[PDB]
Amino acid sequence: LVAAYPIVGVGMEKLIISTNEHASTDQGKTVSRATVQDSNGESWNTGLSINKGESAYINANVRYYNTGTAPMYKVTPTTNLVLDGDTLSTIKAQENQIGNNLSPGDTYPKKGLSPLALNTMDQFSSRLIPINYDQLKKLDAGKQIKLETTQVSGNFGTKNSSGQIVTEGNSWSDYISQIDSISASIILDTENESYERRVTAKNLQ
Amino acid sequence: LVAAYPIVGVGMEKLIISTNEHASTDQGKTVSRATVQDSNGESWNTGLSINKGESAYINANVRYYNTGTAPMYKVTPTTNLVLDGDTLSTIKAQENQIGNNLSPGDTYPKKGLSPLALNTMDQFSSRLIPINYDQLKKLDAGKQIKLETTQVSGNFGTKNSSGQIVTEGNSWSDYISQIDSISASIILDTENESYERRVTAKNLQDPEDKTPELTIGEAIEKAFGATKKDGLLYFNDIPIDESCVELIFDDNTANKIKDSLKTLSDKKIYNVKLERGMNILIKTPTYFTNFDDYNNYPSTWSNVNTTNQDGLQGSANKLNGETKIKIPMSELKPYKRYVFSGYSKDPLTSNSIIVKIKAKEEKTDYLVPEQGYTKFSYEFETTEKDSSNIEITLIGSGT
Repeated sequence: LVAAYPIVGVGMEKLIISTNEHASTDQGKTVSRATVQDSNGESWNTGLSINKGESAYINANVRYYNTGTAPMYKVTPTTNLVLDGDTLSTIKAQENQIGNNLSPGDTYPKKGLSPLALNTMDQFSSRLIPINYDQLKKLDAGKQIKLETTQVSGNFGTKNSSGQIVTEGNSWSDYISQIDSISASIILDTENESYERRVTAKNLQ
Repeated sequence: LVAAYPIVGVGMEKLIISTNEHASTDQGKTVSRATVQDSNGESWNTGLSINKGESAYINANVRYYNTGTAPMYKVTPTTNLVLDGDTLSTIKAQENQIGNNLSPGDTYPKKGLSPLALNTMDQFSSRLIPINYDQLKKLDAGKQIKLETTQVSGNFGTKNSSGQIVTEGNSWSDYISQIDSISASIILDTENESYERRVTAKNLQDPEDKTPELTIGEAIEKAFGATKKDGLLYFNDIPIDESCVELIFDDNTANKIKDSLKTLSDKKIYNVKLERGMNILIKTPTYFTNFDDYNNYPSTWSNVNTTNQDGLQGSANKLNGETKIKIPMSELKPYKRYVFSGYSKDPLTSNSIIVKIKAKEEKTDYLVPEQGYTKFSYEFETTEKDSSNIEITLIGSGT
C-alpha cells in the first residue's frame, strides 16, 4: 500500500560570476633626424573595452539529494534560474553533470566531498551561459538569485529470467502522475531529516 | 557472500597552466623631401594585450587505479575541480581519456609509464578549459588546487551459450547501490596497499529472508582470504588480531557496536554480530612489539624478562625498572600524525617519555585501573628529517 516514489531535490551552495572584459597596453618609441633638427617621442596606449552580447559568464554549485523509498539510477534534473521576479535560463544538465546513483536517504556526492559545478547551456559542453548587462547591474546593485527544482529523469532496475537486472528504457516519469492520482502525499519533518511518502487511497465515488 | 564491486580512484600528478597573451612588434621607416628641406623618421611599436574570456587554459595529469575484486572494462570517470572552497568545472572524460582495461589491484597506465593528460571540456576534443582572471590571481597569489573522484562508468563481461563473452550494455552502475544497501563496507589498509570489500549482511527486522549471517572476525576471515593460524588470523603471513591492529569506526557504527557490546558477555570486538550499514576501517601498525618474536625494531628494549611473553592476557612480570628505545626521524615519513597505542598491566606507577619535537612532549603517569588489560593511545605530529630522535621511555614500579 506504499509505493516506491523517490523525491529529488537540488540545493544551492555558491554562485560565481565572471566578466568578459578586454585589456591592452602598448608602448611606442619614435625618433627622427632632419637636415639641423631632431625629435624623439615616447607614446603610451592603455586600452579597455567590453562588448555586450556574452558579457558576463557564470557558474553554479549544486548537490543532489534523495528522499523517499527508492533508488534513482542515472538521474538528470532541470533547473530554472530566477533573478528578480523573473527568469534567466532553464537548463537540463548535460552528460558531465549527470548523477549515476542515488540511494534513498542520501545525497550526491557523498558527505565527505565537495559540491558540483555547472557552467554551460549547450547540449555538448560548450558556450558558457551568459548574462547581459542589465542583470549584471541588478546583481551588483544588491540583488541575489536562487535555484529551483522543476523535474527529474531517472531509471529503475528490474530482474529478468536471466537473474540479473537491467536499466534501459525503464523511465520513472511514466509512473509519476499515476501514483499522484491514487495517493495522498504525507510528509514528515523531524529536526534533521524530512521524508515524503505516498500512501494509496480508495475512491468512494 | 563477497560481491564483485570494483573501486576506482583518480590520482593527481601535475598541473600545467597557460596564458592566452598577445604580443606584437612593428618597425616603420619614413623619409620625405620638399622644395630645401628633408625629414627621415624611424618609429617603433611594441604591443601587448590580453582579453578576458578564455584568458587562461590548463591541463591536468591523472592516472587511474583499481582496488577490489573485479575488472572494469571501458572505464570513464568524472572529475570536479576545486580551487579555494569553491568549484571550477566538472568533466566527464572524452573518448581520448577513456581507459580500456583495469585489472583488480592495478593502475592505468602500467607502472613503467608516464601519466595521462586532460585539457578540454567539450564532448569532442576542442575548446580547451579556460580559467578567468580572478582565479588566476588567486592561483599566483599562493593558492593551489586538487582533484576529486565523483563517479565512474564501466562494463563487465559475461559468457553466452556461444562460449565467448560480451561487453555491451552491461553497466556497473545499476549494481552499485543495490550492493550498497545489503553490505557492510570493510576496508583494510596496510603499509603499501589498501583494499575495499563489501560483505553481505542479514536484516534482523524482517524475518522472511534467510541470509546466512556471521560475525565480524568471521567476516574478515571470509572477505579477504585469511588463514586461521592457531586462533590468530593471518593475511600473507601478516597477523591481524583484535589486539594487533588498529580499528576505526564512524560514530553510528561505533555507537551500534557500543550498545550491542553490553548485552554481549565477552569483551571482544571480533565476536560481535555483523549488522547492515557499517563502515569499518582496519589498519596495520608500522612497528610491533611482541617480545617473543616478530618485532620489527631497530634496537631492542631494556629490562626484559621472558615469562609468558605471549602478547595479550599473559604478560607475567611485575617488577621495577625502565625500558627505553630511541629512534631518529630518518626511518619514518615526515609531517604525519602518528598514533602510539599499547595495553595495561598491574603496576602502581609508570610514566612514558615521548620526547618527539614538534609534537606532544607532555609525559604523564599511567593511572593503572586494575590488573585487567585495557589499551592506551596518544597522538603526535612528525617533524621534518631529524636525527634528533623520538625516545620512548617507560619507567615503572610494579611492572
